[PDB]
Amino acid sequence: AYTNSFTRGVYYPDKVFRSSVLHSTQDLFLPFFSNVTWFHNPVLPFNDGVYFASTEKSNIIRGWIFGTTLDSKTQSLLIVNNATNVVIKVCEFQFCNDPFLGVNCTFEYVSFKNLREFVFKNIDGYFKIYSKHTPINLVRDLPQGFSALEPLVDLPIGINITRFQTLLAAYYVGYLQPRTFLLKYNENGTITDAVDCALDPLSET
Amino acid sequence: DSTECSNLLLQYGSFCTQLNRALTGIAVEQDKNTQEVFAQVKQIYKTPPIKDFGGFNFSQILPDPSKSKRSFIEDLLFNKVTFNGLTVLPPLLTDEMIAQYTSALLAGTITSGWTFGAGAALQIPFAMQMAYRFNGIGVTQNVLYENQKLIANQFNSAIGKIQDSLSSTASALGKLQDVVNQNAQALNTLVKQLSSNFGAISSVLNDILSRLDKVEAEVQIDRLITGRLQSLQTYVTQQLIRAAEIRASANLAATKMSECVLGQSKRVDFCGKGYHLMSFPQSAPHGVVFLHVTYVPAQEKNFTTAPAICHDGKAHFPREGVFVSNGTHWFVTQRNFYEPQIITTDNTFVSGNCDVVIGIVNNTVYDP
Amino acid sequence: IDRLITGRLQSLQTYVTQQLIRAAEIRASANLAATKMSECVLGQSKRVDFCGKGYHLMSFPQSAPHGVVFLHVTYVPAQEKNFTTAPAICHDGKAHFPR
Amino acid sequence: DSTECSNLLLQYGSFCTQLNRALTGIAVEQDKNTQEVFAQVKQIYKTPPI
Amino acid sequence: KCTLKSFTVEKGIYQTSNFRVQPTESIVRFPNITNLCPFGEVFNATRFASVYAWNRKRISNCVADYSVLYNSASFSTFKCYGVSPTKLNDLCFTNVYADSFVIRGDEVRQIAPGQTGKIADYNYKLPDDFTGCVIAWNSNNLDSKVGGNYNYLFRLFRKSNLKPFERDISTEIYQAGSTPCNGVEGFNCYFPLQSYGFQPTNGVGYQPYRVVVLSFELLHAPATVCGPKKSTNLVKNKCVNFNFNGLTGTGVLTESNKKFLPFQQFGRDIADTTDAVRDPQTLEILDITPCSFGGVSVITPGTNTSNQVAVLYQGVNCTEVNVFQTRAGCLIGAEHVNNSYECDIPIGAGICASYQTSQSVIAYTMSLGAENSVAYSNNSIAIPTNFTISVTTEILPVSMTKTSVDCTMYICG
Ligand SMILES: *[C@@H]1O[C@H](CO)[C@@H](O[C@@H]2O[C@H](CO)[C@@H](O)[C@H](O)[C@H]2NC(C)=O)[C@H](O)[C@H]1NC(C)=O
Ligand SMILES: *[C@@H]1O[C@H](CO)[C@@H](O)[C@H](O)[C@H]1NC(C)=O
Ligand SMILES: *[C@@H]1O[C@H](CO)[C@@H](O)[C@H](O)[C@H]1NC(C)=O
Ligand SMILES: *[C@@H]1O[C@H](CO)[C@@H](O)[C@H](O)[C@H]1NC(C)=O
Ligand SMILES: *[C@@H]1O[C@H](CO)[C@@H](O)[C@H](O)[C@H]1NC(C)=O
Ligand SMILES: *[C@@H]1O[C@H](CO)[C@@H](O)[C@H](O)[C@H]1NC(C)=O
Ligand SMILES: *[C@@H]1O[C@H](CO)[C@@H](O)[C@H](O)[C@H]1NC(C)=O
Ligand SMILES: *[C@@H]1O[C@H](CO)[C@@H](O)[C@H](O)[C@H]1NC(C)=O
Ligand SMILES: *[C@@H]1O[C@H](CO)[C@@H](O)[C@H](O)[C@H]1NC(C)=O
Ligand SMILES: *[C@@H]1O[C@H](CO)[C@@H](O)[C@H](O)[C@H]1NC(C)=O
Ligand SMILES: *[C@@H]1O[C@H](CO)[C@@H](O)[C@H](O)[C@H]1NC(C)=O
Ligand SMILES: *[C@@H]1O[C@H](CO)[C@@H](O)[C@H](O)[C@H]1NC(C)=O
Repeated sequence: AYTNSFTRGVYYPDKVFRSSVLHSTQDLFLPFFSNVTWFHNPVLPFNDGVYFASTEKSNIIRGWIFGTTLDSKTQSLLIVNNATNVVIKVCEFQFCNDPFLGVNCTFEYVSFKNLREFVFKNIDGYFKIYSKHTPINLVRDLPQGFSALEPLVDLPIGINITRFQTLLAAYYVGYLQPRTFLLKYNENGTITDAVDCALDPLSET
Repeated sequence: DSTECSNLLLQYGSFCTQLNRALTGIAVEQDKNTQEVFAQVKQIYKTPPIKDFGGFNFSQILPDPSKSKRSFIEDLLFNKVTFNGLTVLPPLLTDEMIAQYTSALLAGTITSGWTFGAGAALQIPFAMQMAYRFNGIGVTQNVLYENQKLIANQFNSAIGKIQDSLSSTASALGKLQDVVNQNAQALNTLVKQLSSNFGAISSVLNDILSRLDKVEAEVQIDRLITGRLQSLQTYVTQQLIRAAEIRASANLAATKMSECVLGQSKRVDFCGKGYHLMSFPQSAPHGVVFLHVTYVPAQEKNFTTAPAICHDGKAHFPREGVFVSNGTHWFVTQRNFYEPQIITTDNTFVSGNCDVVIGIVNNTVYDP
Repeated sequence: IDRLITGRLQSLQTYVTQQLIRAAEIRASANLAATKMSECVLGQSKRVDFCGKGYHLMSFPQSAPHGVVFLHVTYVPAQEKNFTTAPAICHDGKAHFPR
Repeated sequence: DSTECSNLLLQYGSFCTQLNRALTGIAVEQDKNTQEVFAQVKQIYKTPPI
Repeated sequence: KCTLKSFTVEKGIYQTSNFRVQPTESIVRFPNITNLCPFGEVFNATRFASVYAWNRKRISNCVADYSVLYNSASFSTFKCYGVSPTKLNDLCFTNVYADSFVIRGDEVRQIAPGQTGKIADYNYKLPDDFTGCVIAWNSNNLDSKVGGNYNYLFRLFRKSNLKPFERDISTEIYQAGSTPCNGVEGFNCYFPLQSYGFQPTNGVGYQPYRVVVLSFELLHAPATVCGPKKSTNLVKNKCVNFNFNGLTGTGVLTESNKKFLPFQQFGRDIADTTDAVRDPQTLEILDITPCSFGGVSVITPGTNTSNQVAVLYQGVNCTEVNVFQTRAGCLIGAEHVNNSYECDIPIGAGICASYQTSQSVIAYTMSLGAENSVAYSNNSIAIPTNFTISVTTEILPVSMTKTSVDCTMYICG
């Protein structure tokens, strides 16, 4: 199944305040009006990076797994919401072939009503995470509008990632691509709008 | 202010001295460009305490003493046009000094006509100055005095339309705004070029000096020096080319000051369209505005015409004006305004007989 | 040697670029001087302040090194007096204007 | 149209864009120069048949 | 004179230099010193390993204050190899390792690059290129006992020698003859481990020592162990050199009304220039302003007249540098005169200067000309009763000097 992304999946590209200005930047972004794969839990490619989102009121989705094998032979990232707190580890996990939560390790870290959105990318040995949360007018499809995902964590892992999978009900997956975006920063220094410069000839203009 | 970079820049010799000399020539020329437009008045002339100008109302182009001491239109003009080693230098004449010059040029023009440009300002009544400007376009001066209220109302109305335009739109001021925009884009480009690598390991000069040891850092810094020196040579060359265009524009404005404001030009289209009467200078940000007043002919009629007329075998030609007929009678009129007069021996001159002229017509010439 | 070639070629390109910009200013000045020769020496100009200050009578060219000098001869009015004035005068119930 | 060269040329920053902007200003001026000479007449006047 | 390359100077204003306010001091700021590496549980703990079975600690994701080791008098020997110990407070590494054991005071000499003998051969081997540190202390007070301590062992016998860091902990019988071992000693068959049997009476080479060996690596994966960041106090309203989080610069730091979002650390201008920062210790937003700079111009009458000059610090306030403030800059050595004249030497913003009377450079607001109320009325005319013939001079440039260059003789020759 497939759905439209609209203008979703923009995130703050750097740790820099800018105010009442239009800033042009090239990065891995989810292209505007691209389609996204829709699910109601296969192993998936990671490509250059992933946009992930879900509509939620119930804590069905708990975490993610990232690596090349995602299984035993080599180290893989694991991210889990341990109810009260987030837990992150990078062990060579000998865990299940079809993992879920029922109704050595070179690093470790500890931290429907809504749409909850996330972006994952793994540039030059750092695993980046960005996120945002909002109320919604529609349960079954991505909400038309604009808000930018803010960085959560920036982890010095150095692991090769080529695949991922989700740990568990609607969720969406889109792939980032190297794109130039023009980002509109307001007086509070928030990104409030964007142009995808390769969408159409007016956007190039 | 990296001392390691500064000692490598010594190897390039005169280049930074001759870039500063080139920009200093541009800066000194901007004061000269301004002085040649506005400082064309020998004395700061001022207008009398009462405005007895024959019904012409200059209050919106004259200074407002309640305010800088700019006119009402000069305030509309001033509202509608809008440190990496970089500096901006102040102009020699302040905006208040430029407004005293336009005030003196305007006051000299209104109180003395074309005379303050030739020598001492000689006073003349404003309707009598306008009558001489009607003779200057080839209209007889009784056409002014017989229409003086109409001419004054048409002027006062046409000045009101300038206020309405400059209050509601900036479309014509794009010439002055483009000069502000081009210099701002050129400086933003020069500063943005400090973010570039030019092939170096980093665009940041302290960063190079931390990542590499002395001899390897020196090779990477020379790429930043090479690219930044080229980046600045590109800016200074473009400012030299752009200043040559602004000097051509300032020489034109200085010639319009002399020929349109200090005089009455015969030159077609030099002081606006129609026959030039007079014009008024108003100051603007980085520029001048001329309000050109012209006579435009408005309501033509067809007439039959002839080059000459026959009387007692003599061919008569008009001394000034042209022969016309209303279909039955023949008259002489001035060329630029229909005012018909009876053809007489003192409206005309004789030359030879009736045989030579192609299209001559027979008539009485009255002898007073 | 390629460092000397690069710097000396940039040094010479900078000189030729500034001589091209400077020659355009001298051409504008020579076009102005050629116009003053026609209009101020070969004629009598009615253009205000084109041939010096005051009303132009005539002007004379003198040569100078790399230039020209114009000696502009003008009429300047000198000793004004105040008078009462009128635009027209009445006679036999009719208005007369100065011819 | 070498990509290997094009990605090195990006390291020189604004130079390429400001060369295109300069030549575009030349080109727009040539049409202006032509309007200022020829487009002075308000109406397309015609001579009579005789 | 040196700016113009001349012993004679004509009247004018000449830029001779640039003024630039120098930094008064250097600031360094980094986040509060935290997540120190766990070395107290390596060095200061109660238990310690036998040399045949050394405990290895892996050190990662932390700040390593090596000065707590190298400045401490707590050690009988401290050494580092390939790297100076004082430089380990600056260096950062992908991983670090600490290997720990109890050893007799003589066999401590076998804890070195590429060594040989029973410890290097059969217990703990370091490679010939070992880059790292070794820290050793006598432990006769802890690790010796009356009648001999049985807690501490070494391997005497093995089939072959150890490779670098080969952590073999086996008790297998070494055999060198035809009689089978079957898991016990016999003819040419030997149990591999022996006790040191440490006693407090022993001579120094037979006393126990505790030892830790430190190894470092920097790889393609980012440095997880790093040098502890020092920091200064924070200085406002003065020109300083600065470093926040490794963003270095020079400027004046001031309190600001900017509203950074919680993740944002720096603020940027329209043209990429950094114009604000967050202090990483106490999260204020500081506006960064350049230290004051501008041209220095020397205002001179010609040297034919006098040697006096005035100096203009262009766009500078006199607080940063007779002394007089103008909108053109701070003006020094010119007398301010408040009776106006035609502009002699132009300074800017309506100000000019001249050399005048007891004689000095003077500075004044320029005069545009004399005032004149023209005697206008709707009734009066002025008519000239006489004339003057005037002769006026105009000078115009017509040509340059014609120049040619042989570019091959200029460049090469
Ligand atoms: C041409 O102009 C003359 C006036 O100069 C007109 O002649 C007068 O016409 C009125 C009646 O309309 C008579 O009362 C006058 O006595 C006429 N004056 C003279 C001098 O004859 C004439 O009508 C005009 N012709 C046309 C075709 O309009
Ligand atoms: C979504 O995109 C894929 C790949 O371009 C395409 O195969 C698929 O048909 C698209 N689906 C929709 C509904 O646009
Ligand atoms: C900016 O921040 C202020 C508080 O600092 C807030 O009142 C305002 O709503 C924000 N947004 C805009 C557009 O000013
Ligand atoms: C002159 O024009 C202004 C603007 O319309 C008006 O306010 C003023 O009353 C006029 N004065 C006279 C004497 O007509
Ligand atoms: C003059 O006469 C011709 C023919 O009647 C006509 O086309 C033209 O419009 C007339 N012009 C005027 C000013 O009446
Ligand atoms: C105008 O042309 C006619 C013939 O159509 C001729 O009779 C007349 O003399 C001409 N007049 C002039 C002024 O040429
Ligand atoms: C003009 O008058 C003369 C003398 O009466 C006559 O010979 C001639 O034919 C007339 N011309 C015209 C055009 O009527
Ligand atoms: C002309 O009249 C005015 C006003 O009375 C007076 O100031 C001036 O001195 C008079 N003389 C001349 C020669 O202008
Ligand atoms: C750093 O330590 C100081 C000690 O006074 C404290 O006030 C401040 O909150 C701490 N900041 C952070 C970011 O931990
Ligand atoms: C110069 O500096 C002082 C102290 O900051 C300030 O009070 C004064 O207004 C400044 N004047 C100018 C012209 O900058
Ligand atoms: C400057 O002006 C003051 C009055 O404001 C006056 O007392 C003083 O003498 C003047 N100084 C000079 C040197 O002109
Ligand atoms: C006119 O001026 C000259 C000096 O320029 C003088 O000698 C002569 O007497 C004056 N004539 C009259 C009538 O004032």
